Amino acid sequence: PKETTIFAMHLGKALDPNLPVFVKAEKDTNIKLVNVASQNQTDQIQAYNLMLTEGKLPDIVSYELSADLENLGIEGGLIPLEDLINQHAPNLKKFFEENPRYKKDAVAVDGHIYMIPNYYDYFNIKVSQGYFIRQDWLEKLGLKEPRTVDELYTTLKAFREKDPNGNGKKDEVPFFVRANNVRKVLTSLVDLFKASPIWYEENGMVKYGPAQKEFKHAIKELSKWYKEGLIDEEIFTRGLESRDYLLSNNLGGATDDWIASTSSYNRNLADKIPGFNLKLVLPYELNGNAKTRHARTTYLGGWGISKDAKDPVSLIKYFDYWYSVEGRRLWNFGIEGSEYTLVDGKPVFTDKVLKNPDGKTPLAVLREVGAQYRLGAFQDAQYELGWASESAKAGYKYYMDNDVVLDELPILKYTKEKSKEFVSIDTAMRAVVEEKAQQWILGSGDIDKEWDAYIKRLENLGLSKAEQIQNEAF
Ligand SMILES: CC(=O)N[C@@H]1[C@@H](O[C@@H]2OC(C(=O)O)=C[C@H](O)[C@H]2O)[C@@H](OS(=O)(=O)O)[C@@H](COS(=O)(=O)O)O[C@H]1O
Ligand SMILES: [Ca+2]
Repeated sequence: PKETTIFAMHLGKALDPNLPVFVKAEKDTNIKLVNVASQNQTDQIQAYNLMLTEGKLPDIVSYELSADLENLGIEGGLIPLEDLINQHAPNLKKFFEENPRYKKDAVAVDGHIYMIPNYYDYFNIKVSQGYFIRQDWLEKLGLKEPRTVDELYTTLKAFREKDPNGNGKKDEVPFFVRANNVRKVLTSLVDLFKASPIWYEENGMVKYGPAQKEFKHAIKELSKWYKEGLIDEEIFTRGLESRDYLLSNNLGGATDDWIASTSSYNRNLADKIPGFNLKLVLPYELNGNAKTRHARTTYLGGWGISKDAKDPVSLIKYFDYWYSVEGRRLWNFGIEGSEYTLVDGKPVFTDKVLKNPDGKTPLAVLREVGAQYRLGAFQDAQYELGWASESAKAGYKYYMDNDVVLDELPILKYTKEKSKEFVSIDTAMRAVVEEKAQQWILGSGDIDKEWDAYIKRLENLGLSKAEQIQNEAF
C-alpha cells in the first residue's frame, strides 16, 4: 500500500476510498487513496478553490471543470502526462490511438495533456435527457399525447385541474425537473421552448443562449405556466430528490430528464402506483422546430497528477489501471458476485442493482458501491444498456432515428490568459441570468419591460468579449 492523496468530489459527495469499487482497485493497484476533500464538503467548486490555497497540492487532482485543470497545468501545478503515458500507460496509449476525438479532448492548447477526462461512451450513446409524460394520466383523462408546446400547455393544465391521481385533491405537479443548481433548473425548463441557458453552436458560430430571443420567449411562457401551477411551485428549491419524491407520491405528470434513470420508475413503482406509465416522447415542436439541445458532451471533468506527487510513474499506472479491461469493468459495473455476475463472459447485473428493494434506481445502487464515480475513466455504454429498461433502450434509438438531438459543443479550451478573461465575464453573466430568470419565472418584475435593460446589462459585463473568446476556441 502507498498512501496517495487525492482531491475528489462528485455529485456533492467527497470520494470515500473504502467504497467497494475503490477497495477492489486498491487491492489490484496497491494505491491507497486518502481524500483531502472532507465528507462534509458538498460544493465541489468551492472545495476545489479552497484546496488550491491550502499549501501542497494532493498527489492527484480531480475536478469537474477541465479548464481549471488545464490552467493549473499551465501554471505548473499539474504535470504533463503524455510522455508518462507513452512509457508506462499502455491502455491509455492504446485508447488515444483508437479514439482521435478523445485524444484531442485531452490535449491543452499548449500541446500538453494535463488531465485524463472522464469520458462518456459518446460514440455509442450521446443522447442524454428526454421528455417524459404520464401516459396513464393521458389515458385516464382521454387526452392525446401532446406534440406541440401549445398542446403540452393544454395537457399540463388538464393535469393540474382534473385530479388524474384520483384522490380528490388539487395536488398534481404537472411539470417538474431534477437539479442541484439554478443553471440545471433552467436547462430542463427552457429547452422546451428551444432556448438554452449556456453557450451553444449555431452553424459553426458560438452564441450565448441567455441573450437570444428564444430565451426571452421561454422565460415569458414559464412565468405564465408557473403562475398557473403547471410548473412545480418548489422548482428552484428542491434538490436531486425531486424526481423520487414527485413520482413515488404520484404527484408528477411530466419532466425532462436522463432517459435510462427516468425510464426505471415504471418497474420501480409498478406496485405502489398500479398502471404508472412515465413514457418517453419526442421533444415537443415549437413553430416547426422539433429539436432538443439535450446531449452528452464527450467528457465531464477529469483528473491529473500534481507537481507535488513524489511517484508520478506509479500514479500514471494507477490512471492506466482504469483503462484495462478489468479496471474499466470495475469502474462501470461495480463488484463481481455483488452488482453483476459474468454470464457468457460479460457482466449481467443482479437483482441488487436491477430490482433494489428500497426502490432505488439501478444507477443509484451502482453509485452507492462507488461505480460511475467521475474521475478520469471511460464509461462503457454496455453498463447503461445493462440496466436500462427495454423502453429506455428503444428510446435511445427513437431519439437517434428521428434526428431530434442537436450535438453539444465540444468542451472548449483556452490559454490560461484567455480562460481568466472568459471566466471573469462568464461567471458574472451567469449570476445575472440566474437572478433575473428566477425573478421573472417567480412572477416579480416583467420580462417585457426589463429585457432590453438585462441585455445591456450582459453587454456591459463583456458579452461580446466572451463571444470572441468562445469563437476563437471553437
Ligand atoms: C459522468 C456523470 O456522472 N454524469 C452524471 C449523470 O450520470 C448519468 O446518469 C444516467 C441516467 O440518469 O440515466 C445515465 C448515465 O450513464 C450517467 O453517466 C447524472 O447523474 S445522476 O446519477 O442522475 O445523478 C447527472 C445528474 O445531474 S443532473 O440531474 O443535475 O443532470 O450528473 C451527471 O454528472
Ligand atoms: Ca389529485
